[PDB]
Parts: sequence; structure tokens; C-alpha cells
Amino acid sequence: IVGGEFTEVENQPWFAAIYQKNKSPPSFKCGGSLISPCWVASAAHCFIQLPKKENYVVYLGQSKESSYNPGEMKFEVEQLILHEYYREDSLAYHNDIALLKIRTSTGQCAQPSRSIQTIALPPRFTDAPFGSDCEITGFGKESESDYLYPKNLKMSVVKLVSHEQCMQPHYYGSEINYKMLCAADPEWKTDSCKGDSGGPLICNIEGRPTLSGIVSWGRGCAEKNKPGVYTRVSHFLDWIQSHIG
Amino acid sequence: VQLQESGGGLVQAGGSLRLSCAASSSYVMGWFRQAPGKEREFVAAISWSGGSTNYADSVKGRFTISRDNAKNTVYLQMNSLKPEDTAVYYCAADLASSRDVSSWYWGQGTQVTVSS
Repeated sequence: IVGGEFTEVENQPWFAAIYQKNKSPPSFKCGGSLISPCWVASAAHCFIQLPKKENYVVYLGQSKESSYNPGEMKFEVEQLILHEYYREDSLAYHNDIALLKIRTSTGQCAQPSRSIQTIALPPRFTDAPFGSDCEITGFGKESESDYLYPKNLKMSVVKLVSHEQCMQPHYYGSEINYKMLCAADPEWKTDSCKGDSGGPLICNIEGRPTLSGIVSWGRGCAEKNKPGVYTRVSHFLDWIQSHIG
Repeated sequence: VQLQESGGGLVQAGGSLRLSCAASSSYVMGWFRQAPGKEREFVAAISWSGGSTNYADSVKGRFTISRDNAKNTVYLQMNSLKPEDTAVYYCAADLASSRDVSSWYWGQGTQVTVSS
């Protein structure tokens, strides 16, 4: 994340840290969200290159990347489901959404705690009004050209950008569509970045925190007229329910 | 893929040198180096628009990284060089998307030697 602040997972207990195994401790691969005690939602493009589930481990309750967090829960991935109509067109990912069924080494899934909670899915086709504050979090770099990672969870606030603006020529134009949503800071000072993909965009809907977006893509990071682009979760509830449901 | 460096060589301390790298864009471009007895370290990086730039602390204020998106070229301007800067310099490309963890690709490198 560019801008925003270092934060504890208590502020974002649904954040799932997804690591990829090496041949050599696992490397942080991308973010995710705990939508069910046994199910985590992340971005499909995180996994399209090496889609075998054994390549990945999932940690819940992590404020610190690649070190031990008290309260941490470690999970193997028993099901790794990528959206079957996923595609990459231009710089955009379409149907960028993935499901991760998680289980501990003893066969359990997430146990609710201060640092580990589920996030509510939105109602069908329902988003917050455009211009609404939504939070984004993750282990991503603090600028696109930074060599280092902050190694520590970051959280920030962006505003929903209407499809009508976002599809304007000096914004994305037609390389976005209606099953994506844009989010940006009014003066372009904060945004999701390198390492944030798969992570949650949380809006307030019907008086509850709601997974509204999944960090997908965007041109450059916190750049004028170039909002962050997120998988619009409210259009994937049937697909989600066809699996976990 | 194939990033090719050029411009290296022997310079006396306090002198200047300009490294060029040709790529064969949308990615972050950068420069790394490998000093004697050490593994490869980060030197500089720059996003596609020049909007974000970044340097290692040891080269701050006397190295300047630039970019030409027309010719797919990236440059490293090295001023006020010291014996500490003797290394094999590798231009690099971050071939990951703007929301993905960085995945660096390196050239074959070019020798830079600074006298004293």
C-alpha cells in the first residue's frame, strides 16, 4: 500500500496472508480474505501460473510478514478453485477471483479470535454509493519502485469511483467493465500496490463491513486518473455459492 | 527477453560514468550491482512514468536513474564515484504487474572499476 498506515490485524481480522513454497522458507505471494471459517477469497492471477494447491500455505492473524505472530494460524490448502472464465486482456484481468479451502495440520479451519474473523459478503449486485470510503489492506510495497517491502500490514482509505468516470478516455476507457470497480484517493496519494493483489476492499454496506472488492490490477500505483481496479465481488456471489455453498 | 548493459569500464575516483541498458513497456526498470565478496545488491529503480524513483542509501544524491520509453532504454548516471562503487552492474526489469510481488529479471552485467 502507498500511503495509509502500519496496522494490526485486529483492525482487519479477515486478512489472509498467502505464501508460495520454495524448493527455503515460503515467500509471500499475495493477499486474501476470510469469507468463511474454511474459505478464503483471493485473486485468480495470483495462482494461474502454478495452480497446484500444494504450492501454497495460508496464514491468518499476521501483522508481520515472514515472522512469527502470536495468535497465528497456519493452514494447508485442500481446495484451490480459480474462476473458469479467468482471462488476461491488455493489462486487465477478467473474472479475477479465486477460492482457497483451508485446513490446519489437524483438520480444522479458522477459529474466530481478535486477530482472526470472517468478512461479510455483499448482497447481490449491491455496492456502496460512489464516493464512499472503503478500506484496503496488505503487505504490499509503499511505492512501485521500492525494492523493500514494509514487512508489516498496512491499511488505507480510498473512495469508490463510478464506472461512468472510470470508463472515461483519460481514465481506463474500455479496458475496464462493469464486473470491476475502481477505487482511488481524491488527490491520488494512497492506493494498493505491489504485493497487494488478492487483498480486500472493504466497504460499509447495510451497517456492516463488507468485502466489496478484490485487489486485481491497475496502471502504476497512486497515479493521477488511474484508480486501483478491483474484482467487483457483488457480481460473483452465485459463482462463490456454487463452490462453498 | 534479453536486457543488455553498456557503458561500463575503468574510471578514476571522483569521476563520472553513464550506464545504459537496452530492453527487447509498462514495467519498473532498475539497476543492481555485485561488489567483490558480496552478493547482488539493489542500486536504483524507476516506474514507467518516472513518478516513483528509488535508490539505495549508499548512492543517494550522486546516482540518478532515468528512462526512455520510446527506445525501451534505462540509464544510470553515476557521479562522484568512490572505490566503494567497484562492482558488476546489472540492469534489471520487474516483470510483475503493478499489484503483484516483484519478480526481477537481470542482464548479464557490465564491469565498473573505480581507481583511487
